[PDB]
Amino acid sequence: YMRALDEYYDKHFTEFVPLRTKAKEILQEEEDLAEIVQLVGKASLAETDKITLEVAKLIKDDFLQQNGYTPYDRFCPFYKTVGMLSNMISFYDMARRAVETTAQSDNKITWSIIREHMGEILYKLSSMKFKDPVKDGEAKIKADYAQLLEDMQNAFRSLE
Amino acid sequence: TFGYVHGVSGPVVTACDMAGAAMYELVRVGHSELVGEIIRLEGDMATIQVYEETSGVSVGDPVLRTGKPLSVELGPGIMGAIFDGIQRPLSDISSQTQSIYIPRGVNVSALSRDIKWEFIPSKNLRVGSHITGGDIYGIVNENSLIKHKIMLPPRSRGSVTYIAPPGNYDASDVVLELEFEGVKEKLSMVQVWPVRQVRPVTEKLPANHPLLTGQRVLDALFPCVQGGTTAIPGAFGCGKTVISQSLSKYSNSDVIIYVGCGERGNEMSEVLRDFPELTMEVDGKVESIMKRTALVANTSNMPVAAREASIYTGITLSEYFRDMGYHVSMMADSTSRWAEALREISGRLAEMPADSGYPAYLGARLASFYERAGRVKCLGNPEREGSVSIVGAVSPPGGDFSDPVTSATLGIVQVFWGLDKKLAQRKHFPSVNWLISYSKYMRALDEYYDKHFTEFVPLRTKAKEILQEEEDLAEIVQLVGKASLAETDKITLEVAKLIKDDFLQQNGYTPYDRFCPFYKTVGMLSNMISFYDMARRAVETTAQSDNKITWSIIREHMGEILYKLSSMKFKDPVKDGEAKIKADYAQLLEDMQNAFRSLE
Amino acid sequence: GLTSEQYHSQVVGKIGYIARCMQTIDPENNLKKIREDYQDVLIWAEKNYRFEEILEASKSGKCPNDLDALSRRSLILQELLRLVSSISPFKMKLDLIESQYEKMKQHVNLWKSDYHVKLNQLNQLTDYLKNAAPTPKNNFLRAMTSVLQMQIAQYGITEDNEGINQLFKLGLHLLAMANEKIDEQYHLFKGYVKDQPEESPFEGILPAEDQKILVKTMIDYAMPKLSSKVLQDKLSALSSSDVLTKTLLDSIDRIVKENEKLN
Amino acid sequence: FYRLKKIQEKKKIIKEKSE
Amino acid sequence: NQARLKVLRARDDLITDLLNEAKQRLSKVVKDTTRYQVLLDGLVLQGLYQLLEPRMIVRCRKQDFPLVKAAVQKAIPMYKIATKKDVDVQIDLEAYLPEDIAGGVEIYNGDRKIKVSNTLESRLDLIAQQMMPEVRGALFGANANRKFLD
Amino acid sequence: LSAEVEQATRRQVQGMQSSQQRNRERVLTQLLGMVCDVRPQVHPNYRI
Amino acid sequence: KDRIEIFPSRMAQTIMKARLKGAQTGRNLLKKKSDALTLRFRQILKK
Amino acid sequence: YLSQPRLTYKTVSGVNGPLVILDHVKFPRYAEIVHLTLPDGTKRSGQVLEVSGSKAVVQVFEGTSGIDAKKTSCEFTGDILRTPVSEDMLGRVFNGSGKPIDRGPVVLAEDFLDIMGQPINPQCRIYPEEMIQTGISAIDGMNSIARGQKIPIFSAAGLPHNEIAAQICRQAGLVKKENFAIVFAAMGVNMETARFFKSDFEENGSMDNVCLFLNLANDPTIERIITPRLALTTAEFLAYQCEKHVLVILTDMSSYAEALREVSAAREEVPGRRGFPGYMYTDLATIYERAGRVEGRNGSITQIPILTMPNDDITHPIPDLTGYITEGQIYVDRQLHNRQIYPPINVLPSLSRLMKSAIGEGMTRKDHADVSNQLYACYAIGKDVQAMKAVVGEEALTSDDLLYLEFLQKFEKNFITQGPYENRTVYETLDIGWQLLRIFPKEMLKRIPQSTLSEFYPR
Repeated sequence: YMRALDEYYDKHFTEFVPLRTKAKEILQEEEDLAEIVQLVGKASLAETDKITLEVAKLIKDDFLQQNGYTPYDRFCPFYKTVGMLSNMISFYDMARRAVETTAQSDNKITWSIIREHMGEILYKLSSMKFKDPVKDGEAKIKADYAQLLEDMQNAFRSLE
Repeated sequence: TFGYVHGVSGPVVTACDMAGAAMYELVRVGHSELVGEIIRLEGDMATIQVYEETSGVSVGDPVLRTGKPLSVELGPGIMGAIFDGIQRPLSDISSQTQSIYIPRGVNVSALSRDIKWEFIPSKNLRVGSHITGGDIYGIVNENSLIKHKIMLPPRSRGSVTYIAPPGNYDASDVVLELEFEGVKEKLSMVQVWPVRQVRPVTEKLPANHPLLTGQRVLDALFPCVQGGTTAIPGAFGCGKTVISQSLSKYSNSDVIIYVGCGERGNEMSEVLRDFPELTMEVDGKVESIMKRTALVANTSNMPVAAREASIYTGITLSEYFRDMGYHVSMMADSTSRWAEALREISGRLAEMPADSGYPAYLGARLASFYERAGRVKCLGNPEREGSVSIVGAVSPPGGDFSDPVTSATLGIVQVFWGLDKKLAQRKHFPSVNWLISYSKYMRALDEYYDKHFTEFVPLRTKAKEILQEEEDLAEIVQLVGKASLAETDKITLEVAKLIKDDFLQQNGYTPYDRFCPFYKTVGMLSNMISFYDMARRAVETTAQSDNKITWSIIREHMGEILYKLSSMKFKDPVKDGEAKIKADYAQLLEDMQNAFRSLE
Repeated sequence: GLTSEQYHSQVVGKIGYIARCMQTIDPENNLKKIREDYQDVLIWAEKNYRFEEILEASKSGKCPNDLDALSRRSLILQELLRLVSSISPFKMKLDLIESQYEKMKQHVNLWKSDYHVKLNQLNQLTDYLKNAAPTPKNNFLRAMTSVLQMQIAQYGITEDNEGINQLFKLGLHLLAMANEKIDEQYHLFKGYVKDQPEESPFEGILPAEDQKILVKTMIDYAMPKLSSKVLQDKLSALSSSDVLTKTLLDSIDRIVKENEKLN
Repeated sequence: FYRLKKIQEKKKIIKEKSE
Repeated sequence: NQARLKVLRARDDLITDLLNEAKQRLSKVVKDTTRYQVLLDGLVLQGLYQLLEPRMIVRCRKQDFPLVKAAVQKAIPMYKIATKKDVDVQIDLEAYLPEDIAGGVEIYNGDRKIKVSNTLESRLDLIAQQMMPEVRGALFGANANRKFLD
Repeated sequence: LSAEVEQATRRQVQGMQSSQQRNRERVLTQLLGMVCDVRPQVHPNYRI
Repeated sequence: KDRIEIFPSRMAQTIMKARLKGAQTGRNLLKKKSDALTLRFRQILKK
Repeated sequence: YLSQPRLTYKTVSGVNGPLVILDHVKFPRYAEIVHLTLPDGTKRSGQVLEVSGSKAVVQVFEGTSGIDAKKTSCEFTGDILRTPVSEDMLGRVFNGSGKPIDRGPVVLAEDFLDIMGQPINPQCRIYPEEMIQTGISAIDGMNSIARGQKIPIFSAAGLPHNEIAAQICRQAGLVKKENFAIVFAAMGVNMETARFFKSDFEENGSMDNVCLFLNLANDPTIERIITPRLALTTAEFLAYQCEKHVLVILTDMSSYAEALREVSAAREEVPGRRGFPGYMYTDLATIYERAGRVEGRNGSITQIPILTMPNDDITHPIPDLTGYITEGQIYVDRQLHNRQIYPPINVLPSLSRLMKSAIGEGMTRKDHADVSNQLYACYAIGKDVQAMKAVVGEEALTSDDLLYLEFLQKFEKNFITQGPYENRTVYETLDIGWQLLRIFPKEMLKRIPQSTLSEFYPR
């Protein structure tokens, strides 16, 4: 039903379809990389592969993992879903941009540098799932996710 | 005479009023006369497996009772004919019906009864002369190539009461009459033989003569014998077409019978398009191989009984032309498809599924089919000797030789020419892998080689050992590289390459080595093994000296000799007669001896 | 192998076939040795036994019924009959026929013998010439094969005659040689003629008319290469010869060679 | 397959019994 | 697509008009007493031949009862001659066909569980549906693309 | 072009009507002639 | 021993086919690793 | 013509599953089409599955629910199922049994053809030769289809094999360096996908060529059995009589195999291999082999069966026998699908046996074969280099390995990845192939003869 739902998404959640496409691509890349990480080793991975693996862990553990017994995650509104996925994919794209652009350059950037610099950003992306629509209204959740995006952009601008 | 349809369900038609019907007999059901086989009897109720689609067959429809089981119709007109697995003359059905389909329940005679044949009776035969089954009582000039010898059927005998004078006769004309115990038999030029019954012969002699094909790899390393049994892998890029063409054009077989036995539509269309166009030079004239070839061609949508009986119709025609004194070469294009048809028939009959779904008798059927191949002292008075060489190909699933059909075929057959797609990609034609291939007729052909080609056997053994050594050294090359190889090992590798690229490899399109006479093949192998032996001798006998010889030294000194060895292929058997090619190879050997003597 | 009924039917048929072969090879009852050797099987053909009666005799064992021995003897007679028939126009002396019969009987295995192979080659040639249309290749083949048949009749196939071997080799090579290779055919025939010890290889063997056709064929191939009208008239005069001769071929060759030199 | 074939045979025999 | 379907609908309506005219013309053919008598004889005998039961009941329109009776009288002997089978043929005088039917008959067996409808409506429909290729070719011309008929 | 499609449809309908009118009489004559022509006959499989 | 001792079943057949493909992929990757190591090893030996 | 009246029977002896066993039938005909009226007037169709004595076991197309003895009538039409075929059924939507479902009129027959047809004579079939371009680069430039080939598509449940089928139907045509038609048969296709097919073909403007047969999942299964035969009878009429190159797309042959299994169980036959009929090979051959060029006729029938490989098992009887009967395969990959590549056609396991007959000078172009071979070789090397890079690391790779990785990425992004409505002429496909081959220098294109590189490599 994705093809039939394209019309609904491109009018109500215009930005969601590319986010879903990139999320599926990232998950498949992680599936392809885990076989190799476990068969041979983790040392030979490129920086972009590390971004893919760690963003896939982020998405799997804190976007595709939903405990339905909690007050905050019993039902996740689609605005919450699309906002969370937008933040995760924005982080993915921007981190890949950093590592690729600084490749073949003196001030090289690696996944370790990003993780060490902004452990707070990763923690906030992880806690994004805790927003409770009942008390954290739609406007509040959207504003918080926009603030997270702003913090991500600022921290990457400082890194760059 | 006539039964009636009492019930119909799928292809199974139950017919009443069939008291006298015989098991496995053939019947014509319906008003369109669909072919059917009696597979059961119960009182007057005969159960019939109808070959063709039974839609429209209604209760009360007449069932004509053919008084024979599935029997091929043997006689003049076989040569150049295209038959279904049931003996339906596709080339005549298409002409008479002017349609692209095979009409349901077509009843066209297998051999034309209107065409006239020039029949010359045996000069010795008269009125009262004693005649016996298998006796040739006349010859028909079917082609400029094949003289069709008209023979009495087996199980027939007596004293001749009328033998026709030489003249033009058709298959319906009575050409002979005989009497035995007062019973008078009138024999036309066409007989009929059950396909599933082995045609009798006075004796089944051992196979002791090669089935030459012209391909050096097949003729030399893995020889087949007239009356042999061979298997060929069936794949996309394997190159079975080279084997089929070589057997059809250049082999010493007097006759060729090609059995489709259930090929794809366009795959069979390719064969029907190509085989008529192939030509062979006989008596200096370029005749068509269809003057001596028959095609039992049927695609995968034909009646399953047609596909399953294709092998038997082909082998019965081949046995017929063996009994005439000829050497026939039957080629089942893929026995795997025949085995699938057999499994389908078993499933339709609801028989217990044996190993991996195949029937409980697949091995027995394959063995009994391949047992019909061989060289025989043909039945009949004129002392003859014929043979049937079955070259039936098989299709291993994904290259696995472990399925029931491939396993049974490899257990039964005595030769395996193991075509490989890997070598085809490497552009090594013919693509016989020359490592998985094998031939169990070497001990049978030892006598023939020792009589005509005394030196061939040691040459072949040495060539095979060279190739095995090269295969074993391929791993050592990986482990330690080429620089770590001894001089003897370098010689082995660089003569194994010579044999691979300049002896086994052969281009079927060139005018010079499209067909390689066995004398040429043995000459080339003799020169190659002579080079190998003298190089090895030089290396071994200079290992004790400080001026030790190396393969590099020999190559530098005798690049000319190596070039001549590579160019031995390019001798034309036609223009460069046997004498000239032999003399040139002897001169080459003289030059190698001179060069080695000077170097050593 | 064979059921008893069919085995004894084969025995009867083979006795009849041996009788027919004897009748065909020696209708005049001149091959006394052979007929004596085949007396035990020809006795059942001399008297008018019906198939049923002779079959009963074979079943009882009264008549020879060892189908392997009958096959061997029938083949010994059949190869001799083939030898006699392949040279049909050229009869063979009774002494020669009897000697070759003894040689065939002595042979261990006829179906692998050199005599059988030589007969197969001669039969190839005879069969081809039985229907081939008149052409230079076919005329050359007929001439060489007729000479070969004469040599076979006058010597026999049970020896290593160099003349017969040469004729076999050349005839088979010409037969296998392509139809259009006119030059190769003509030079093969010319080489054979030049290598025959006799000056007139085909004299008395072929009819005078076939001699004339053969010389006409040689002249036809010689003419188109000539340029001098005087030597062309000489060639035309030579074409009037009624017999082919080695010296006549040499004269034609010299005519064409002087024409070449004059060119 | 054996069980189903046996069941079919028994059904045929029962049908004959009823007929 | 709508235009293609509309022209096809127009063609189908023309065919339906032709078949309605055929119905209305058969309803006038029935009024020819001699021709309708011959037709009724044919239809009754045809139903008898299709059915082949020992006992038969012919159902027909009330106004057609005389003719049908005559037909039966003519069919009983011919049938006996053609099949060699003794036959009884009654005419249902208690339940006739609807008066608005064009004509024809309906032959039931003794127990009425097998019926053969030889009414002019059914016969015309059965003939026309098989004729449709010929009617198409004649009314709207043959297909220039169709080169082979087999 | 939509009006062109409509006009083409109308032209096709008129052509069909004319081609019908041309052969309608013979079509109907043949159809009714073969409807009236009965030819009663028993089933071919009937045997006595 | 000879067999993994998974009870015959279509699920078991699928699991074993997946395991065979995974083992073959791991073998090929380790063979490529060995090829790279051997190439560098022979380069260092020549050096 | 059948002039005799139809016989109607109230002698229903029994009802069992989908079967109505009637008794006292006059010379029952096997496979007869029979129209039965229920007690309440509902009309249904049926086919005489089996015949015995005076009995007749009628498999009803619809269910037997509501059918009863003593009141259900059953009129035997006296003839087997014959379909009305014409050229006007090109641009129409029919259900499984041939009844139009586009609100158009019933087919005004040009002929009445038996659906089972007859086997094309092997001696009359001709080698397919020229090419039918589907507009899809992944199969035009690497698995091209000859005029007369039978090349199935293999996929699993959930992959876009139906979307690829619709794309091929919308774009299929002759190379073009009005004699083409498409006969789309959909079997066991849920309502959503049937509506997708119908609306797509209607909207995209290709309906003038397409005859569409839709057998929904909840439509009778015997209708599913007779759907491919209707489609191929129409294809044979259009190709071998109207002389136009037909392309038959038979969707979800797995659903057809399921219907075949259901009918076999209805006949009370024992299951064969993996639960399917033993004669499934013959039935699939009967369907597929109604294809190919023929002697003396300018039309043809190409076939593209589509299969849902159950459990992604290539050894399953349906894909196995289809590969045994057909002449190629186009693999729809779950990995490419997950990576969001469309069409997710994997070109390594896919194959087209008769590609060589469908390419070359005068058919597609001089360089088609060489470009295809080089593209396949470079793609395989690129996959190998990805596997190597995964072990050695990006730095350890040589320049040629980087070139191969770049070609792999740009090949999956430009050649394979196409988009549903991107129709590429085979010349466009070859131009893209050359754009991708110009990543490497002339020397690494070892599978392209220099005669071709000197002409097409530059620019």
